[PDB]
Amino acid sequence: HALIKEDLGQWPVETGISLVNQAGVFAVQLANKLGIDKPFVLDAGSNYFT
Amino acid sequence: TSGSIINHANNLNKVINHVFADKPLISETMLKILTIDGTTGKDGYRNWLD
Amino acid sequence: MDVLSKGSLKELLAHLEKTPLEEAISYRIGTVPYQNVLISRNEYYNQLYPDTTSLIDGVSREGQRNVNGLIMSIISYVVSGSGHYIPNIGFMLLRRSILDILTKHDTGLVTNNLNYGIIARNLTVSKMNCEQRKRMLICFKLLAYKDGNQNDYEIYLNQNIPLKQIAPNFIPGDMRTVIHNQDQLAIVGIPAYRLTQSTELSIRDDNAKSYKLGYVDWYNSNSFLRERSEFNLIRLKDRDTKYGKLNGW
Amino acid sequence: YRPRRFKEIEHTHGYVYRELNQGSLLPLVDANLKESSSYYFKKLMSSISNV
Repeated sequence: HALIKEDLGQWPVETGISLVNQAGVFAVQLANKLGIDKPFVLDAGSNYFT
Repeated sequence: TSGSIINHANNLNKVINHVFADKPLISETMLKILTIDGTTGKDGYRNWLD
Repeated sequence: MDVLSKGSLKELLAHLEKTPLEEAISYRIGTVPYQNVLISRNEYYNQLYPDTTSLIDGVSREGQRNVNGLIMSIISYVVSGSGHYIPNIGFMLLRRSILDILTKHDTGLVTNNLNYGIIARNLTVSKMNCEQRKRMLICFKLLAYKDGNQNDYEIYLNQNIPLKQIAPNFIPGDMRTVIHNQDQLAIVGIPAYRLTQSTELSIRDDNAKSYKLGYVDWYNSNSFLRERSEFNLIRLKDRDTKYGKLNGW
Repeated sequence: YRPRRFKEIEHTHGYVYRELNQGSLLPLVDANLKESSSYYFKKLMSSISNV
């Protein structure tokens, strides 16, 4: 048996309060992890071999 | 097969110097043409190879 | 020369807005439009070179006084750079812009009975090139929308398959269509190929090369306008802007 | 001002990152007309008086 797992981390969620407000806080941290918070242009063209 | 046009032309000029080392005039003359051609950039390098 | 250098629909339509109708009239007598003549081309032949004169030329020609002649002289100006001789037109018409003549009801000209097939034969369409034919179809479309004969424009296009394929796509009343057009309508311009000073055989070809070589001289003259080097010296009205709009539209 | 000459590469393959949106200054000015006007009048007058 084998499987492929995508690990985006663990984010605690508190009940009794609005979920969307907590999502916004975690959204900026998620963008920081993926490196997409600041304006960027992808250069992966040279990442190849023959 | 692989690499960029700028990399393609620059390494070819180094090989020309190695192959025709007994005749240094060949490397100098080809570099003169590329210096004029290479100001435009990648388009000029394509013009040099043409 | 200036009209033949317009590449985009926006530039051509803007030029027709500024240019008064008097530039379409020639004031020179010219000769009869359709006539078989013997001309001198000494660079190629010693014998005189036969040719047939036509309305689409860089020289003045005699034109009929009616509204048909006035429309034809406008089209000949756009596609060839020179108009026709229509005597004694009122000063009111001569001061109006070419676009106003083709797309406004204020002028007293009546164009409702215009036949597009007859005009296309008189301004010989089998002799025009692709860019010249595209310019003619622009003039026909402007007349159709002002007159309401948009169906007559479509029937004419359906009778000629090649014209329908190359017909410019725009709405004469919406500016957004004009901006989106990617058609190229430049008869004269900077030539990628090598252009020499030799003469040409046909009257149309020799006259066109005169405009082509003249534009190159005009390109390098001080009258030419260089945007990349003198953009701050231009008046705000004539400066290139994205929000530039034709009157109305 | 003298025009700037970019290189021929920058004209053909030049790209910039600009926001190109202008937010209105009215919300601050309308709410505080006295404070905003006094700030700009003082700043301008500190320079015109030095002519």
